[PDB]
Amino acid sequence: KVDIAGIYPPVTTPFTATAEVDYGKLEENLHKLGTFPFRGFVVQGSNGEFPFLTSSERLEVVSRVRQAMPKNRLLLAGSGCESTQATVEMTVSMAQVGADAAMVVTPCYYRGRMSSAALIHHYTKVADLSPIPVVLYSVPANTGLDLPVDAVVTLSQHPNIVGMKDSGGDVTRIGLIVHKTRKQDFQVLAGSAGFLMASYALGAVGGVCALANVLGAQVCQLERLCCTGQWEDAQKLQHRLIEPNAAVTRRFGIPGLKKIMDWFGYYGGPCRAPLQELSPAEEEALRMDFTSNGWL
Amino acid sequence: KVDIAGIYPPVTTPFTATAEVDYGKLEENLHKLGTFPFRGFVVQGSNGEFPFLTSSERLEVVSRVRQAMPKNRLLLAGSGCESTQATVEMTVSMAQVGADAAMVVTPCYYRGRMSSAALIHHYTKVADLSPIPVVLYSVPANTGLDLPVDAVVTLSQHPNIVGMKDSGGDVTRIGLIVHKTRKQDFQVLAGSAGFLMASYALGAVGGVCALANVLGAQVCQLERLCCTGQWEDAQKLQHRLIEPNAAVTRRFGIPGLKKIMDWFGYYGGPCRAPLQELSPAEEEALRMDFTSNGWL
Amino acid sequence: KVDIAGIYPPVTTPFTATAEVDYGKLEENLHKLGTFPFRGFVVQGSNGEFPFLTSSERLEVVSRVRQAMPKNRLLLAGSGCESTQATVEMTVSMAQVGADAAMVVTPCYYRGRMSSAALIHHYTKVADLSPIPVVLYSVPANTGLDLPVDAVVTLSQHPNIVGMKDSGGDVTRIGLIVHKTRKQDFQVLAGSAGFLMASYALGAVGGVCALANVLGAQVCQLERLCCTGQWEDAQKLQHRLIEPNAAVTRRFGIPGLKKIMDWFGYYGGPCRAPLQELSPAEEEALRMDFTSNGWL
Amino acid sequence: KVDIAGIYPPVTTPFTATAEVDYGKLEENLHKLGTFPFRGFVVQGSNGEFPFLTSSERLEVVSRVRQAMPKNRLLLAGSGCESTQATVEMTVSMAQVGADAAMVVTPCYYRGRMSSAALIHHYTKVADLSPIPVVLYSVPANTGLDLPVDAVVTLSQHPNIVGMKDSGGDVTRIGLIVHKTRKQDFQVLAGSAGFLMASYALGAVGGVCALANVLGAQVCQLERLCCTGQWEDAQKLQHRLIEPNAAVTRRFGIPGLKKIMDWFGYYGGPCRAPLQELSPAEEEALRMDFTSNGWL
Ligand SMILES: [K+]
Ligand SMILES: [K+]
Ligand SMILES: [K+]
Ligand SMILES: [K+]
Repeated sequence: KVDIAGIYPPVTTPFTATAEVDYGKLEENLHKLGTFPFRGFVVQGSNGEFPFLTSSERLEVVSRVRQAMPKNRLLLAGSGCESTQATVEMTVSMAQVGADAAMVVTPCYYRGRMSSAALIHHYTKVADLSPIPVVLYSVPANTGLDLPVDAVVTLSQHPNIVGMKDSGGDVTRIGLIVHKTRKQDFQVLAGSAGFLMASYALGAVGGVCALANVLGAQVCQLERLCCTGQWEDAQKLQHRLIEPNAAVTRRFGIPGLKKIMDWFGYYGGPCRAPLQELSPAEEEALRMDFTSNGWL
Repeated sequence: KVDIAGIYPPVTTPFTATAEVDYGKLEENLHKLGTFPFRGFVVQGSNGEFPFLTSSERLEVVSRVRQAMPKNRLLLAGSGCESTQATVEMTVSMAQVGADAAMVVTPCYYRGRMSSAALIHHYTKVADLSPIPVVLYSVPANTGLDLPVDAVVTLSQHPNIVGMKDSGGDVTRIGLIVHKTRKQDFQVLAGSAGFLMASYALGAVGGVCALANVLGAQVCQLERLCCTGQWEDAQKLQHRLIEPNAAVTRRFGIPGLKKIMDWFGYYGGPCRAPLQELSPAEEEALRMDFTSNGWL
Repeated sequence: KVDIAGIYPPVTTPFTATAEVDYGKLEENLHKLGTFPFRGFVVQGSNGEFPFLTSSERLEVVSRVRQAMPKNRLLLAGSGCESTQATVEMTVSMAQVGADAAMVVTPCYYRGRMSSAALIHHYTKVADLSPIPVVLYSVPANTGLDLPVDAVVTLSQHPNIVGMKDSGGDVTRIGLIVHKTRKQDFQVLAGSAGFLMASYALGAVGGVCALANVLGAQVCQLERLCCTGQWEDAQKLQHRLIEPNAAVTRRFGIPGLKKIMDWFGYYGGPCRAPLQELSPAEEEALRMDFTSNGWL
Repeated sequence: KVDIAGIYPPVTTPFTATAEVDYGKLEENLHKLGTFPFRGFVVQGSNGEFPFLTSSERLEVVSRVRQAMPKNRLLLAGSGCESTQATVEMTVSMAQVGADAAMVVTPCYYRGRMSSAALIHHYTKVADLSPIPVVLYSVPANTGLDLPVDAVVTLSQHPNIVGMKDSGGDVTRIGLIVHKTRKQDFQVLAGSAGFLMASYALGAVGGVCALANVLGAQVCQLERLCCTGQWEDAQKLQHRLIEPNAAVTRRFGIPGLKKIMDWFGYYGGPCRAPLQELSPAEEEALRMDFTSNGWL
């Protein structure tokens, strides 16, 4: 199956002044981001505001991104839904419009009953029925749960489950996942630029990083430094990405990411309600996280 | 606007052996539950597996429940979605098929950015555009977040926001909400039978209780004892509902609730994947929580 | 053994300008607090800054309080240490200087290994070797842990373990503890004034309340209203104590409590380092919590 | 001031069958551990059961360890107490019996009031008054709190605060601390062997690792591989230390560590109550974590 190693920005969904998906701005942004040596794009991931899109919007976004992308760049499409059957259908439909692989977030509304066995069954079914490879996706900042290690190890054995994006930032956990799945075809990607160097050191083979929407060359440079054994230079660059990374993830989220996109000359624009614009104090804090690290 | 005081079971969604909504079993269960002096039914709440239904299923369930209900029983319909615009549309559509009021869960996927201001704006918009009264719904066991008190107080002032269901079980918080909204038309309902007596003592005026799907007469009796000042008898009954309540909520959730429904002669049946059947050990623990408190 | 029902303030330790224990101010405060119909005093509890005192100070504080107290008021002395053997020795020494009962906080530094069995063994040993009755004390805001219900139930069977102070504010948990220990001589006290009415409703028989250091008559009035079935008046008073209670506990802690003591004419004075004075903003917020509820 | 870079085991306190400190077994263990190229010993750290020792035992343990140690090995002594004044006195007394530096755990009982300012003031005072260099110590598994980054950065400026041991395992946080204190004389040590390689990659210069009590050569080898740029071999070794490290820290704690010490031929022996022996199931799980990684 495919090779998912490398760097991807999880791309945003631009909206118009009336909250419609702005496909013109989407295409413009993607053409700009195309200049960086990314493996591809993560589309309708958390940073894409997928919970705020209709079924049909979610599908058409994947379809349009496929058209604005080179054939040899990998389209990793967010197809995860709460129900297993809905996830199957979304995964099939996204494959049909050209997704190379399906990145499937853990169901999480019923967190108390999302046991290892439940999650194993969910992902096994999706992987069984998906015409494209499946990538597991654990993101406790949004879901309140880690996909358990025992479940990851079991799932890594499935022929159609090719890797995972872990956004939790626990490199002891990530190291253990790499180690325990070493006999399988199973590639681990970091879910943020803040712990990317450490992830590479522990055996992860790339990153899906919101920060790459604005510092794409720097995140790719970090990958290069890690892959060529330049760990001292990698350290220095990694250090300077920590605060800007926190700014567009844990601190200010997608509103922070879109604001910084605006300031860098991309179309950031509005989020969909209930997400709101940053307060002036938040804007200033966001600015400082970039300026004090030499990026703005 | 309506008076929402009283007891409601948040009704389940029965499914067939092929995971389709079983409307026959739904109607049969509702006719049975109709015998208890509930204020009404909460439909497509958390216990209804609403995240696992399609838009259309969610709507048709509300429509069918309205048909199987007396006109003077209150249909409180779960219309909450992640996006504000989707919530508006679902709320309008549910009103159109006969919902008396809309119970609107807090958006929660982007928990880090669900500030008081964001949630205020979300609920204000929905309440502005809803043709039926809005009931706030805070359930941190599923969402990972409490609707903040300051937001509740602000929202209580809206003419079209008539109350709240709090499932968090913090009676200091609930007491404070009652106290701070005392000048408004704003009725608080407990979200579980485990803290119902204490909620009444603090000024809540009812409960939406999963446990009422199986111990409806007992939950209604508890209401009666609290409303008539029989606090000593209320205490004894409340004590005996704690473990059975924990069993069908925090311990074993909807799978536990549906299993106990089966054992009591209702149609419990299967959950939709990814929810799974109880393990034999879990079944036994569930059984013990009911038997040791004299209910089975 | 004794009857521990009723209200107690957990008294502070006054310090001089040079951080020495101010026994003169201690005696003056206690004589003032003696006017309220408390069951007694909780001495060297969390609000007494016991972790900041030497062994000898902790003992001499209990000794001096005993001298400044009526013989028929109950001295409940905080004797809990991390180690079981140290707890035994402190409990014996405090008994020797006149403590009526020992209130024993859960060891908590090694929280990951403080299992039910470990805590059962700890309290069983202390109760075995203590010449005075033992009161369990669970306070997760300071310890990060709840004494587990199964451990409480087992321990309630010990002839020398006569009750518990629970500060966690979970009235479902407290209701369950009352219910499961109903066959034992085991009295439950709430650990704060914020959930006192609900605690009484669920079968607790009193409260150890930091707030009683400044609103002693009001907390005692609340007890009276609960014990005489005046639940409607109890509700109104309970509502008005919630914010002032939060102010001197979860919001501003002992520095908040001592500041309000100053403002009410008691000696509040300084805490021992590392505790610090309130910032001006914190002072103002503290003031507002009291003034907006009609107490200042 | 000293150079604290390198590996240290935080040594245990052996106890006799009657719970007395077994200084004979302590000396025997230390002589054995002396064979590894550690920088020194961490004495009366968390793994030493310091909360369970008397003042005098804590002091005499440091004194005896100093006697059983080479003059050129660094004695890093745990002198942290809840109160600032007690910490000062313990730090001075430990210096007097030969400690090279004082490792000072964050006060944590009053966690809600342990603000950055409070912790800054606490450590500034201790560092002002200590005749030996101070090492900050953050260990949220035991304290429930992280020493905040802003406080660490401020404190790193003090001439007598020479570094920190962080046990929290968050390499984004550790990377940020290294980066923000880069202009100061301030050395960061990892607090466990599970994230040691990643810590080195991010700019930490050593580790205080419970695991080094039993796999001292392996932890030192890991240091060597990181310091010589052998990251591929470092990865493989780091992977194999993760589960054994979890076993003697987060899973089974000091009882697990002492049991494995027994099995490796050291004196592990009993913990002080309330710590208990492992259950047979826990013993078996501990065994498996070592055997499945090739260490036993
Ligand atoms: K695979
Ligand atoms: K209203
Ligand atoms: K007893
Ligand atoms: K320094």
